[PDB]
Amino acid sequence: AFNMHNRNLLSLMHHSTRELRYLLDLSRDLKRAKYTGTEQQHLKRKNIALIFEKTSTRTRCAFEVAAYDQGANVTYIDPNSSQIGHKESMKDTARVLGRMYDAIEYRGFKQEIVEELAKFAGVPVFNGLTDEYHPTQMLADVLTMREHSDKPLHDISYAYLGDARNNMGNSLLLIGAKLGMDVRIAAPKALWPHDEFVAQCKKFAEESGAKLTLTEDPKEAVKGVDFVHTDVWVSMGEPVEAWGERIKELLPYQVNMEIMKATGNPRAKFMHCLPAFHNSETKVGKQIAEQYPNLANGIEVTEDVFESPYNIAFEQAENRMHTIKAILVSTLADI
Amino acid sequence: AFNMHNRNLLSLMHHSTRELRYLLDLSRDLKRAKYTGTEQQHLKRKNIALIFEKTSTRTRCAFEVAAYDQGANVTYIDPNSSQIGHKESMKDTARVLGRMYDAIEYRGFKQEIVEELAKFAGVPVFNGLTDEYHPTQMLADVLTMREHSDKPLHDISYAYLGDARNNMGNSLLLIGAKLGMDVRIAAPKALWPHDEFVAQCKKFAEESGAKLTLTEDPKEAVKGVDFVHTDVWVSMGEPVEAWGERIKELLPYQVNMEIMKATGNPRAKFMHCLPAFHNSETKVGKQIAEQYPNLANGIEVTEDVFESPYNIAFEQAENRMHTIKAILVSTLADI
Amino acid sequence: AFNMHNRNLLSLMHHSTRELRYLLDLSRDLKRAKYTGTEQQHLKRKNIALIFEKTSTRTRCAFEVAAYDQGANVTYIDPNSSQIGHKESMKDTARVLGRMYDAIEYRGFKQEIVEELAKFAGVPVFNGLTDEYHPTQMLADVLTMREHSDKPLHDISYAYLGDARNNMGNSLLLIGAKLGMDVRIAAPKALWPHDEFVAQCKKFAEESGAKLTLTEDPKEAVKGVDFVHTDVWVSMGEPVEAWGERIKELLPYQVNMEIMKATGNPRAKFMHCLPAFHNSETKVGKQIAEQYPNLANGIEVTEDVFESPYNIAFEQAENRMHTIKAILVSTLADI
Amino acid sequence: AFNMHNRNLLSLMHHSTRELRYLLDLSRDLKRAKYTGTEQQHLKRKNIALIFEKTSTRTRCAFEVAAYDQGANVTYIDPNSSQIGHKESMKDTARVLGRMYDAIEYRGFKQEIVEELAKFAGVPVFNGLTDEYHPTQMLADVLTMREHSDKPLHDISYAYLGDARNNMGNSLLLIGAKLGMDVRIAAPKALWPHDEFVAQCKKFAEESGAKLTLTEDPKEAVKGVDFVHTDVWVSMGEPVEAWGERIKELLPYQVNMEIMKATGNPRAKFMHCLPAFHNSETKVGKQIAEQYPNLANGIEVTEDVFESPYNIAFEQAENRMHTIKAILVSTLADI
Amino acid sequence: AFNMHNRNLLSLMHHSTRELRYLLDLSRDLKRAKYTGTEQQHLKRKNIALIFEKTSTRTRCAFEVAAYDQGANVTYIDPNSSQIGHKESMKDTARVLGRMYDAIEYRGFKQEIVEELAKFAGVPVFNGLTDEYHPTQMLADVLTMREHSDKPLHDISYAYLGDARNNMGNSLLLIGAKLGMDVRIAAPKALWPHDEFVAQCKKFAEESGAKLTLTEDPKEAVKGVDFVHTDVWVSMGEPVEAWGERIKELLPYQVNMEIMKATGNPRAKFMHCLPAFHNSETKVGKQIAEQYPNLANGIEVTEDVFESPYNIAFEQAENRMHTIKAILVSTLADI
Amino acid sequence: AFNMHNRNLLSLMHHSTRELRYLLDLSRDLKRAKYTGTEQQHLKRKNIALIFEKTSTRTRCAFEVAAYDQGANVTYIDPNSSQIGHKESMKDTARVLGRMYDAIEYRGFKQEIVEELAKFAGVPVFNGLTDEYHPTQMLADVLTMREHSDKPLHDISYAYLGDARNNMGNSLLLIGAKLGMDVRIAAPKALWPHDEFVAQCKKFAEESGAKLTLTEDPKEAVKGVDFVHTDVWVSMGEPVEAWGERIKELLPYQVNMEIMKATGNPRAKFMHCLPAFHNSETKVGKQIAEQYPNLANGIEVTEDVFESPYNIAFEQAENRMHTIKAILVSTLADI
Repeated sequence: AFNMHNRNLLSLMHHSTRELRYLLDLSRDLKRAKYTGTEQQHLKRKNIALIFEKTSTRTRCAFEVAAYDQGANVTYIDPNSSQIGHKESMKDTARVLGRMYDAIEYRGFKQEIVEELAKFAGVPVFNGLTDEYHPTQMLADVLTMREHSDKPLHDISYAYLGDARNNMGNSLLLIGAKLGMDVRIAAPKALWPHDEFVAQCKKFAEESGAKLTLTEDPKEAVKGVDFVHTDVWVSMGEPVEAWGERIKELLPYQVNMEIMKATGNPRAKFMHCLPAFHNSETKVGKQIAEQYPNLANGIEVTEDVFESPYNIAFEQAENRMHTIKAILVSTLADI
Repeated sequence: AFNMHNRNLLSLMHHSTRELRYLLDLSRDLKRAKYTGTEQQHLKRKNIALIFEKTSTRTRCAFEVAAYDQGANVTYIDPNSSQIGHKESMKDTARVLGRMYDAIEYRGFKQEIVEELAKFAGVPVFNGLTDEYHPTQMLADVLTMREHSDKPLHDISYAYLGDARNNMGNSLLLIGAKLGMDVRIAAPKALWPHDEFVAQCKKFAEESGAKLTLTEDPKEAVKGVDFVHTDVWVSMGEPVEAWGERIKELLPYQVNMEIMKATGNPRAKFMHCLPAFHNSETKVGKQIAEQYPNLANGIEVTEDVFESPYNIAFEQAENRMHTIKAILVSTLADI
Repeated sequence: AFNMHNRNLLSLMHHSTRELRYLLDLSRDLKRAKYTGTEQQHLKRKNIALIFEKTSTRTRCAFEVAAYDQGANVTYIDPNSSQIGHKESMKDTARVLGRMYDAIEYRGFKQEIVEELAKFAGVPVFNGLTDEYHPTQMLADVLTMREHSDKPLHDISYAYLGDARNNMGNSLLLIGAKLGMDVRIAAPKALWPHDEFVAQCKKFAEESGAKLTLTEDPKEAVKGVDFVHTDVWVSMGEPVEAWGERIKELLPYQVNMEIMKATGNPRAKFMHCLPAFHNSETKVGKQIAEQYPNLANGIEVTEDVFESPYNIAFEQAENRMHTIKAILVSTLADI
Repeated sequence: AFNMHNRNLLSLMHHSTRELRYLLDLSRDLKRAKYTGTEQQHLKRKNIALIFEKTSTRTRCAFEVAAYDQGANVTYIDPNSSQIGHKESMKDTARVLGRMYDAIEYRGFKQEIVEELAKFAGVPVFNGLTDEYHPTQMLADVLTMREHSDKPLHDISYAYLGDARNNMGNSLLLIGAKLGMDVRIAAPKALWPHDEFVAQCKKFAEESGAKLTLTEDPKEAVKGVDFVHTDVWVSMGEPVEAWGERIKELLPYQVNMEIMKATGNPRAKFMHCLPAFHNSETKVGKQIAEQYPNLANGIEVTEDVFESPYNIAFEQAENRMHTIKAILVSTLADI
Repeated sequence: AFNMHNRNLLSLMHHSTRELRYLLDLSRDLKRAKYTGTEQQHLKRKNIALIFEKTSTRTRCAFEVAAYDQGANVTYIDPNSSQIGHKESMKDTARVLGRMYDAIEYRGFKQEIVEELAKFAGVPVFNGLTDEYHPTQMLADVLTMREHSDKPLHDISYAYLGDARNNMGNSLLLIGAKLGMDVRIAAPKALWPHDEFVAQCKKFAEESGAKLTLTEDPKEAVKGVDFVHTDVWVSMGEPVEAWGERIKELLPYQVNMEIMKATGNPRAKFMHCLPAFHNSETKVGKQIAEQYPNLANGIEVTEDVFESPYNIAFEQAENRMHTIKAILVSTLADI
Repeated sequence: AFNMHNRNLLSLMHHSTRELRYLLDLSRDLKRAKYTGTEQQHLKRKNIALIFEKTSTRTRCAFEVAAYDQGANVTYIDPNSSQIGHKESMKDTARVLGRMYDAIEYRGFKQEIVEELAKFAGVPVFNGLTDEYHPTQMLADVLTMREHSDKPLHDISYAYLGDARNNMGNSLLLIGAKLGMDVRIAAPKALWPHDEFVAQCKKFAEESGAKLTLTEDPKEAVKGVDFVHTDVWVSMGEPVEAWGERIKELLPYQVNMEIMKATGNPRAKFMHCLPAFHNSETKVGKQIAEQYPNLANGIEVTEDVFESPYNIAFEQAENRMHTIKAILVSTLADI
């Protein structure tokens, strides 16, 4: 049968349009099967190592729940118990772990670490996140858009506002390009994906019928679009006191009711991969609100938009589990 | 059938006498069923998130073992991977988690956090501990007392000595009041539960036939009682050097052989929810013994009492698992 | 049937030659059964607590995978959630845990802690590692040697080079002595096992037909041997700057191609219990290489030997799981 | 969990009060589970050797039925096929049998034989009866008393009349002493248990709160008691013609309606471990009736008492099976 | 449904024609089901006591195999371990056994013992044989005849030659009478069944349409008959030396080729319930042959007839198992 | 597949070398499968009759346990309930039993009885022992030797000392001859196997490459041998008083430390099929010790040798079960 057995998931760069559609279909069906009670376990007796170099509760929980639903077991290796590179090489770690587990998930920093893991483990390897890509999130995003739209994938338009020179901007552009979707990126020119990377997406877009539009004008990027996406651009690393400029620079790209209106579509929906800074209800948010009283009603998205029917972020977050299950099942199942 | 399906466990304040007795009965029966080998799994394929804002090995292990016995799976979210309030609101966390898990356990600080979790999760929520209440422990305590007594619940008398202006004093009084038990609290007047809270327990006591006695005299509180309860009152937060006054103040309420004798009952038993500071065998205990040579044989309870047939603290600790299982089963099972 | 039901694994000191051979046989058979697909689960519904006072991913993963394969569940208690001795005695912890779990694994420092755990738990207790012994590793080592050799156990010769005044030197000598194997230890006289301990191994050797050779000459210790073992001797506790002397002292015992050649056997294999410092590919290794440019190609073993057919360290690491399974099965199974 | 896995049952002398209560609880629950249809088999695939040096249909049938209910198999070795000591030592027999069976039951004469069996078998060993003790019967007796009484164990009083210098007198005193029960023995001073043995029971009684009363006056021993126990004292070994003196001597201790009345309790019940000589309906009984016309209506108990609501001997006999099952399950089950 | 649940099998005297036919039908069907592989076990978890006061391998094996096929367990109580009446009454034994087992089989001497067993056991009781009746054998005989004949039961004729004043003569007459069969008994007038018994069979025969013919002339009794039955008449109790008269007296009733011919039917078959004395191949037979050289070729039946196609004794013996199974199933099964 | 379905086991005389090796392999594998927990039952619903003309607890228990492990049932027919030949021929018994059971085991005296059983039963027949052969023991012996040796079967040397003109001497020689093993028999010339029998073994030896050495010199027979076998030669039939000559005659063939040393192999092991007379600990042994004070430390083997690492008699005894299972499985299983 058409299958993707023993396949890794490192970036989506080497996954064809037919492969991605298969995974989207499988996600949809596995989702319906759980809610319907028709799900069958095909990962019984599979043991999966989840290595997290940096804590990520949403990705972790998504992997745990998916694995458990399918009858597999997981060993969660936290940031403290994990320091690949410090005392032992990833080549060595991969060789030991590949001999005890059936598949390995890795969530870290350098993409080449995940690729080294994949080179030496001997078992399927999944990238839970790196600086360059976030493959699981993209499949979750498209599925959400797909089930919250009446048009086929190639008829969907979407815009991502904010800092795009990262694994989210890089990824949102790539999956739209592989699926022939109309994708727009509104960001300051300095915060755009690397030209070398856009150039590879233009390559995929020409093979799939997609249109990639990069621009610095948000209202232009959001016109007649079906979904508005964004993400936290504020730097949690830099002290709240040193954010003044980045806020000044990224604030016009903020998703508020006005941008939601500017789409000119009453059906448009909002998406954020979470956590989102949509208020002061947080402790960090209360500080931000201080140094910048203006950001008291949200930073990248406002409470108005966030706590409204526009927001489908939670369905989107749920779809992260159904999607990874499709990855585990297509890769490891006896089907 | 009479049931408590889809019910939360946040404080026991909104649980009737019939509901608590049902849970006590179910705990007893599930306990006998495990030892007898007649236990059947009714939580197969249930996934439960255990959020611990503060490490609590006994509560954690009790939840893990109960869930596993019943065929469910658990995702343990530790204090490091958990900071509800810092970077993301509990309203947001609850909405995401409620979409991946079948029930959520929360162990933290502010009771309103657990209540917010419960308002927004969409799935049953259990309180593993807060500053105001410790519901799971109370059911475990009454069951232990119940199986280590010949009288029915309403015939049992018990006294708790020590600091009562906390989740233990608050809770021990509340469950005795809902079950028509004779409950006595011996503590300095300043360390008594809030009057507003005692007033609500007086309300429940008048409906159940209970007698709540608060007093500063320990020998009086322990007369003709069936069980003597206590707990660590010494402040682990404050440096051992600054404990002199609290020790001076709380020392007369210490459970020793004399208090055990003063009950005038050869059948009376001792209870402590653990860990207990009954000697110097610990590292902290060795320090305490230094600044206060007198506390070298125990602080809230003495080694004499602790390492004697009086002590049923370990059965009590075991009953914490059988009890939470009754909570999981009554709330989530297919029965 | 001949069995070791309800038996602890604390040091191997009280395990006879027949018992160790049974375990080696069971490991071999359980290994073949997993690869063949004939494995049956006999730990279904068993709950096991894994206490790790110090992080040990390889031992942890070995226990997790073994337990899961056999149908049991595990509760991993990390170094943060575990401080036996600080706030609560091991006697108390053991009493509570022994009432919720079916067996307890402990990995810590003082051997007497594990022995106290075993005295009071009431359920089987396994030592995952202490300063004095590492029982699980030894069974894994002999099995590996056994399956990578054509001679029976008593015909196998092996040498361990490096610091021997520790749980590895202590253990490698003990298991060779209980099995009538030809064991050699090449180390500076100061880094030899205690005489009192060697004396007890001489006792076992005289009962099994073994030959224990301690010496300071590595080429002599490695002559005509089947396996060369070693381990990290460099002190991770002491700053890299203060290692000059220990390196000076232990460097001649380093396993390189020359020592591999000096065995005079083209069949000889290399063993290391990992992690190994065989290059600069690590961050610590890059620092070491700086202060000591000479150790840029490996410290206790060189990259030449490590990345060659001589190296069977990864099979050895895999055998750590099959072995612990034999421990869990012989101790807890319904067989 | 609290357990007694791999434990032998040789005399009850080394079983604590908590252990005996656990077994009483388990017996009660396993009994209810069989009648309720909730029993689950946990001895599937267990093979048990039943060695009977002397025919004992009631003990044999109790063991067979218990084992079968639980899914195990049994090999009954009769008195003819069994002569441990004649042609082969028990040390040798135990070593062979311990290698084929999962547990061994022994019913013979010298207690040290059972203890030798236990020393060398390598599998759990149960004592079905010796000259010194009858452990299975005692658990059966207390359970019966417990379920036919409204008071807790420590509130129960019982008297055994007849020859007490045997495994019944020895045993009835021991189990009452370990459970803090009020036990009375009415017998001629010469037929009392050894002082050395009473002294050890006084030791246990002082730890449990029991009162042991030995006396030669039956009406005194039976005052306000809950259960009257007795047993055949007549010597089946000695010809009926030579019984005149023993009958003369033991006749005043006979349980008749008068003794039943003398208890001063209308709730008191009668117990006998069977077979009982309560009439002439037997062939031996018809002979006895001849030489001693007076014993035509019963010897140790009379037909009046035996065929009346006082008699609970048959429930008592049934409880012998539920009890041994608790022994098999606690010792060998996968629970 | 039409059923015979909880029914005893003591003599067949209180079993109607419809009940016996049901059992014959069930036997036939259970037999076909075993050979066809369609048999289902409906006695799973049933425990059956087989009491044999006198060794009877064929009846014992028939009961064991039937029970085992159906999933039940059996406890075989041999003649040594069984002496109902000696030391303990059957009323007492029945009361104890009825509490441990689900049904009891009894094979002894006095019919009233089996009836006493049945009065007091509380569970179904089966008569494996007494002096008066042999119910299981009769059902086995008719079934055999039925499957080795083309006519319906009421069209079958059969003759039994030999000593008829016993459980075989008594039984062969009774089952023919309850089923409206043509039954003939050829025996010396002194060896006929009691008149009181024949009179009761005449009663049944008049209700079923049967013809009972008693006579002293064998050739007359065997004319036009379908089956010739016989049995050992020689007294194993009396020494071979004292048999001269009984042999003289019973010899003309011997089944030889002449009697087989005298039936005037080439289809007629021979039946014997075994063991049969058809030669000298035995040790007893070799002695008989000595004192009486004439009986060297068979006593009640000759080797000619026995080792010929006439003989269906072995099918008959097999049918003893299928028949008892019908008894166990109709009485105890969940159908 | 290569199989031995429906095959009897009467002597091993008609079993080829390939067949015996298959059985040795199957025994080894079934043994590993039981200890590993991978055993599957393939005799479910099989009923096996075990006829024992002479009590043999070790063979009986071996058959019972094997059958039970595999899911079959057994009917044990004891020496009292069995007298084939007395009242009924084996031809008749075999015909009846072959119709109720799936296989029959026979343990008696005359080999021709077992062969008659096999001729007429119609189901597989196994010889548990006769005067001429003991097939099950031989397979058990070779397996034991095989697993306690490093050489292949044809490289193994063994010597049997004692009376060889019996089923042990006959059998030990035959299996060595069929497997090309170096077998030596040290015995007085009068106690050697019949020449006619040795001649047939010489025939098999020439086809397998074996060397059969008969001799009267024990030290010569034991030189460079791997296993020393022996057996009780003392006549239990003849009164201890009449043994003087046989002891005088057979004493030099006794296995003591000297003979163990005389093998010139530190690896050599001792074997005895049990029971062994290695001391006075028995009642018979205490008598022997009297008439012959010299035999107070063992007769055919001494306590020194018996209670030492030389002795593997108990493993040997265990292997009797794994071996018969291979016989039952190869003969009756659905594989």
